[PDB]
Amino acid sequence: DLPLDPLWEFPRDRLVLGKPLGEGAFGQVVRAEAFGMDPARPDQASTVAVKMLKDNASDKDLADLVSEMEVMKLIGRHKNIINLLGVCTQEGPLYVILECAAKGNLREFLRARRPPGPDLSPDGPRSSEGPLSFPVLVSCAYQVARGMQYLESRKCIHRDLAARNVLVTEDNVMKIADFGLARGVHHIDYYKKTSNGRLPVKWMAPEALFDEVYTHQSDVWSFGILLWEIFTLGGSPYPGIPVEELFSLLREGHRMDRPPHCPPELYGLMRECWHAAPSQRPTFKQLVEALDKVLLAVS
Ligand SMILES: *C(=O)c1nc(NC(=O)Nc2cc(O[C@H](C)c3c(Cl)cncc3Cl)c(C#N)cn2)c(OCCN2CCOCC2)cc1CN1CCN(C)CC1=O
Repeated sequence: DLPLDPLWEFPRDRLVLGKPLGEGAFGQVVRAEAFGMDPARPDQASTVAVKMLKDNASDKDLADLVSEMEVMKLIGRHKNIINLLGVCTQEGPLYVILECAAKGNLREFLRARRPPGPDLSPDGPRSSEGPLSFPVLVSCAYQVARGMQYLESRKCIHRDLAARNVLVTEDNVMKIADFGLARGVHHIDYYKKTSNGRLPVKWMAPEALFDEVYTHQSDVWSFGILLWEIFTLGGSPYPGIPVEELFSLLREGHRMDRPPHCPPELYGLMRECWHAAPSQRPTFKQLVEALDKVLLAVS
């Protein structure tokens, strides 16, 4: 096999694999029960997410998974990222064991929590009150900014930051996922639509799309798209615009409109994140500060 790294190796027989969660370009993720993830409580159960190779896996798929494992080892721990818990490399298939986020991704979290429509009959004293409030939406944005600030401090560029790549825990903690990934940036099919209808090109900064240049400031552009997703309660960006039209609109400097029920403070931050010049966009540290000021004011 690969060499044994005792810092991270976890006995595979302490895992009970459960129902799949999803599949990526290289790898599939399944939920699992782990026993004794904390060695001081060797019989204690926890729920984890296990990434492994697909059945049709190539050598490149394996190298990609090994690279992701090594990034996750070096990233260190932060509240607002999916953290590595362990690996299984010996005497069996390669597993990368990560935190599981029980509420799924932020896009599905928001879409399932949109406020009741005008067609519902009032029933009780809170018929108009949906699950989502403005301070909680701001906190979601602030937590993503804090996770990105951490990743940036560890020299990690995400390259596809989007609400679907932010996961939500049982306690509504945002955790950035899939930050350590080979994404085939020199062979992106810009017209590709996912099985859920997503066009990932809509999150790419112009220097990434047109020039294949990625920096932390290209992640800031994507964060602005993510902010728009938050304040549309999981809307899809550039509504109605196919990829061919997107290319021409971006060349003309088009930006998304201010969404309904979005204060100008938040649309202002979106527009700063989409400034054409990467040096004219805020840094993640500045976004953390700006969002914290709003969060404190409204809390
Ligand atoms: C464990 O806490 C857990 N997790 C989920 N959902 C989930 O997405 N967990 C998750 C996924 C994940 O990466 C995958 C590939 C992914 C997916 Cl599936 C979607 N978008 C992006 C990504 Cl990147 C990682 C990593 N790294 C970590 N965690 C879960 O589900 C619930 C189903 N439901 C959720 C809301 O949206 C629709 C689906 C359930 C659980 C553990 N739980 C909790 C509740 N019990 C009752 C059942 C259960 O299994």
